[PDB]
Amino acid sequence: TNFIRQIIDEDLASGKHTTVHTRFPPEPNGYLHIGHAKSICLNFGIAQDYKGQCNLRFDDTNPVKEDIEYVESIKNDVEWLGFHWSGNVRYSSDYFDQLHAYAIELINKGLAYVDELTPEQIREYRGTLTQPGKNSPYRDRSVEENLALFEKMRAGGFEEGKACLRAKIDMASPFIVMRDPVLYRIKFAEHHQTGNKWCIYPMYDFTHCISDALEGITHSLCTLEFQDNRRLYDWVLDNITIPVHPRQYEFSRLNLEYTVMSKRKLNLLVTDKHVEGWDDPRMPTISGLRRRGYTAASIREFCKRIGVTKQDNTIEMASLESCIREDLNENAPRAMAVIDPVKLVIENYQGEGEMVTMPNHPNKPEMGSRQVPFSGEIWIDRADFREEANKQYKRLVLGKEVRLRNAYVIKAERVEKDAEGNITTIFCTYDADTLGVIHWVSAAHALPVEIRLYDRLFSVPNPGAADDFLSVINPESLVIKQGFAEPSLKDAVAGKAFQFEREGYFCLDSRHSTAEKPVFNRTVGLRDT
RNA sequence: GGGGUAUCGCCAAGCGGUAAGGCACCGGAUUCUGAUUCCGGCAUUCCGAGGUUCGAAUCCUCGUACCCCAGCCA
Ligand SMILES: NC(=O)CC[C@H](N)C(=O)NS(=O)(=O)OC[C@H]1O[C@@H](n2cnc3c(N)ncnc32)[C@H](O)[C@@H]1O
Repeated sequence: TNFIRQIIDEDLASGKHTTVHTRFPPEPNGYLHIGHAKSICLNFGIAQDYKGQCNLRFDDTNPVKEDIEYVESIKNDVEWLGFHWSGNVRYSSDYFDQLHAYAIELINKGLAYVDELTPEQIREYRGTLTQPGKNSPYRDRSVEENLALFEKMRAGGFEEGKACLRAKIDMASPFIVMRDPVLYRIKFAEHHQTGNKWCIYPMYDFTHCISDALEGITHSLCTLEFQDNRRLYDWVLDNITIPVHPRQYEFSRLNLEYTVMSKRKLNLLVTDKHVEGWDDPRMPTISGLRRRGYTAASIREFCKRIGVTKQDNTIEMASLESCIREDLNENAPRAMAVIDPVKLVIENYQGEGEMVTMPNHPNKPEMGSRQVPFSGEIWIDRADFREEANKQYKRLVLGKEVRLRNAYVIKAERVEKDAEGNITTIFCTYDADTLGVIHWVSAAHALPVEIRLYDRLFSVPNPGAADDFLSVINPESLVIKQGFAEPSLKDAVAGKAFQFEREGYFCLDSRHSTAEKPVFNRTVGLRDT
């Protein structure tokens, strides 16, 4: 339960409503991010819990900013998250003829007029945060004049910016939004839904409330920056002949540490090619998190955990990581893979190889076991072997022995370095029957795997606050390593995450993994202290 | 100027009856993943200062910090 649900409950109780109807109204001007998922879980989540409906409306009132590629990705992400919308996908465009008629009503009611104030002039007349604005010299045109002018506008008789339809409210209002807000503006641009049928388009504030009313929304849930806007929202509905009046409620938006959360900034990363694309695994986008290896479930849990309030907030990366770790820890089958390989040949080994038993999950034997090949020539992580120090160091020491995961106990006795001093191979000896722990991969039965290690996209906790957020990008956000994995991963498919032993959770796809060279994204490493 | 928010490192319950929970952090027990699990600990005070009441994070007063609004964007 949260404050929004309490209002809903109170309404149901008081009999103000008998059903709940919400909506998720994104603008198709970019892809969705973890922030939009908060909105998605709030709106769709509420609807299904109260046995109600929730629409997926595309607020497409600004053609020049929107694109068809975006509507498709938004639809994909919502479905991927596991939510279904009521009826067909709605579009603000669907109400264009309707909005137009309503504007005409306002005009006949003397509550809207066509303004000739240039785009610069309108601001000059608008006033400031401390000084009231002033009435336009065109504000008193007759109803007939405005009617003609609006049609002139619609008919495309005016050039872009040469005129606009504004609401006649109060230029001396403390709410800057109520100072004769523009209802319509001229844009001779093709619309992705209505083609070139329109040259004038409705503004967000005029559109949004009427869209909600027509769809019969009971609770329009948006973020805090629209609190001022509610005044206009209510003004519009209170001044037109519309049978319902949905109520707007605002909750604080999500902010994630080390990443930016605005389509504007995210779009810049894509446009400047600083990331592969919107779906890049470093991106805080849904598709990006998806390609990164995050489960829709883990994301819904995150939204559940972060809550819904009116307090500004910035969630730490550790919270999101905990969610995906919880899920994957419980479901992802374990395996063997080496990021920094160094050959470790057991000189004590006779033959070509054998096959050992390994649980698909150590704490869950019901998940089964597999048969992984063992040999005299294996691969191990360079971070596992050390000729020196600390009693705490549980891994392979130059004078000690270490248990190989689900296998025998080796014991390094001789190492082989090179000209720069780098070790090429570690000669060891295995115990006949012995079945610190370390993972490994048989050199003979080894699958050439490309491993991509991701990290925080930005060097600072609040990159959005940087003067040039781009200059603070982490150069090590992506570190492509080449390693070896057990032959099992040969049959690994994109979509499933395997937990590489002692390294983290990984998954195929990467948008690069082929048949010869499989690419694996590190969804997230394991907890290490 | 108007609109909002102040509770642990980060989130968040709380709605006159005596500070939940999560993430995180500090200990101890297990583990063939330094993982998992696992028991034990972690705000005598809620932005500050007065006031009210038997009792206040909750009510009252004055202050303070931060966030949003001057697109023909959403
Ligand atoms: N009344 C409204 O919600 C405005 C609708 C507008 N088309 C709009 O905001 N479009 S949008 O594409 O920008 O986003 C759609 C929804 O997502 C919410 N949102 C956007 N960023 C968010 C964030 N960081 N955290 C939480 N919610 C966030 C918007 O409020 C909107 O409901």
